[PDB]
Amino acid sequence: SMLSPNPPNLTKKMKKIVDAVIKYKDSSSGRQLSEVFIQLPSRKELPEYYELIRKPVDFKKIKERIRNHKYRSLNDLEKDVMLLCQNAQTFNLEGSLIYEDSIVLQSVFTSVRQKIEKEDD
Ligand SMILES: Nc1nnc(-c2ccccc2O)cc1N1CC[NH2+]CC1
Repeated sequence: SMLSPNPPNLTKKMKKIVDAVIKYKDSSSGRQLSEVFIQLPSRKELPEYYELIRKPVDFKKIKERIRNHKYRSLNDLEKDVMLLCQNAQTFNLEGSLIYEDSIVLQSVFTSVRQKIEKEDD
C-alpha cells in the first residue's frame, strides 16, 4: 500500500527484475518470450482460460503490484511470476510454444533475480 511504501531500493530491484524478464529475447529466434503474457484476454474473449485457471495473472498486473507496493519482498514478486508461468503450463500442452516459453521465463526470472538481488554484494 502507498500508505506504507516499500524501501525504494526494493521497488527498484523489483522493476529491474521484471523489466529484464519482459525484455528477454532468444537470439536464434528473435522473439520476445514475454509478449503473449503481458495482457491476458478477458473472460468474454477467452472463457476457456477462466474455466481452467483459478488465479489468473499477467505481467500487466504484476507491474501494477510493484507500483502499488503490494509485493513486500522479492519472494512476493517471484510467487506471482511463477504463478503466471504455472498457469501457462496448465492451460497449454507440454512442448507447445507458450508452455515452453513460460518454462524459459521461469529460469530467466530466477537468473535475473540472483544477479539483481546480489548486485550490491
Ligand atoms: N494460450 C495462451 N496461454 N496463456 C496465455 C497467458 C497470457 C497471459 C498470462 C498468462 C497466460 O497463460 C495466453 C494464451 N493465449 C494465446 C493465444 N491468444 C489468446 C491468449
